Amino acid sequence: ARKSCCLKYTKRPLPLKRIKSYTIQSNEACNIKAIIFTTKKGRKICANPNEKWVQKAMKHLDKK
Repeated sequence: ARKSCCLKYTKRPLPLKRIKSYTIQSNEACNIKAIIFTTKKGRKICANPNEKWVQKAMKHLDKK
């Protein structure tokens, strides 16, 4: 239990309107690079940084 890293990415894209913020997982410290999204429910979601929706999300979440 307790994993600060993700080794998977979500197969289901999230709506940005439901995301509060993210965390940058480095491929340096973790096996892969997976941005950890956190929803308004505060749930942790591992998303693929390579995903175009994640680019939009990241830029929007990086704003605040």
